[PDB]
Amino acid sequence: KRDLVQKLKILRQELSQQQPQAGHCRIEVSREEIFEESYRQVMKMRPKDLWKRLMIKFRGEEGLDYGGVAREWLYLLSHEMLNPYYGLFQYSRDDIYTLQINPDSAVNPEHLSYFHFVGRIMGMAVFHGHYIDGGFTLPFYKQLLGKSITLDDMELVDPDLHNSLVWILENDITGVLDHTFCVEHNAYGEIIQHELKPNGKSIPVNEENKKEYVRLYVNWRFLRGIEAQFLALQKGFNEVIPQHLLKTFDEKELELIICGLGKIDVNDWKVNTRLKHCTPDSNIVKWFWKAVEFFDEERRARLLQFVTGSSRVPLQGFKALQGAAGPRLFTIHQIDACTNNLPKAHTCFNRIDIPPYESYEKLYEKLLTAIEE
Ligand SMILES: CCOC(=O)c1c(C)[nH]c(C(=O)N(CC)Cc2ccc3c(c2)OCO3)c1C
Repeated sequence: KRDLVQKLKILRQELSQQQPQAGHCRIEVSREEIFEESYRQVMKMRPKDLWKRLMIKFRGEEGLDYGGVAREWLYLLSHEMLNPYYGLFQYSRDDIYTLQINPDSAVNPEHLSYFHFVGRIMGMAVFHGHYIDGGFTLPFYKQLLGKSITLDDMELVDPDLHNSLVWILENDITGVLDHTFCVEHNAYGEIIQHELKPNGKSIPVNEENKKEYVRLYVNWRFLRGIEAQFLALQKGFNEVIPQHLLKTFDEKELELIICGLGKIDVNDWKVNTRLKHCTPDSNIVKWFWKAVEFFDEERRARLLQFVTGSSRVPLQGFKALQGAAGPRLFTIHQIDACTNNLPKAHTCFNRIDIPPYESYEKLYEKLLTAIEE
């Protein structure tokens, strides 16, 4: 933990130097067209403009203070640009929670400029210390942060290919594997023969060159069909965050930064929760924590996402939980409502509204029904 905290202090220090002393990054956009209007304004700016202090205004709105409006625009846009509606990203069919690049994004001919823009925004979130659980896989984040893709990463991407490549590396393939440095794949009904390296079609894979074959294969498979999109996103990102500044961080550290604590702890959660219209020793609070304690990691993540908008636990735990404006502890609010209603969430204030359920079993079932699907 200490090593990571120190690297993050060094990173923040180096990034503050990149920020010009004078000038501002001025953005004026409507909330209703946040994506498109931010796209137009950010893409007219040079990379050096993106490092300047943010001066943001929402169209037709006065705003309380610039710092707060900048925090709100960056949070809202970073989440909005991930919406499948804009044609850049989509949820995996196999893994319903995983966000990935849409391989058919080219239906919008300007798609590359849009991915460049998203990269700039992800860079700007890093620059202003925002930790966003976008939903991408860890190897997606590692590629963006300049880390090499490993054969280990292929396990979940393509399990059969992973076993085959591990087999190539670990065993003598001579006279069993009959392959060359050319891979074939079916893209949109046509078989593409792709050479991993020059003259690939005429180079057989053998004991001497199999390590290079597996490395090139892993790189190609990982970005297959999304090469241009990923390159535009990386280019936008590297215009805000220099690659050299991240070389110090290892894979494990990157995982903790983007996804937060590896487990949702019910003890840390309950001692950092605010109570409204219920007391510490009440039945409703006792039954709520008894349900959360029974909940497994999956159910606790569903509960945290339901109440806060994210299943990411900050590295400092629940005492560091944040809402819309800034710091907002998780809140249990006992409401005066019909006990057949499900619990209601207000993700802005990390708050859950609970009717006065008559028994633990009733609270348990209603909470489970509310966090389903
Ligand atoms: C190595 C040190 O890393 C950092 O300092 C650091 C900070 C401050 N934030 C981030 C981070 O959260 N992401 C990385 C791009 C994820 C992310 C951001 C914006 C997004 C998004 C996902 O989905 C859409 O908008 C990192 C890694």
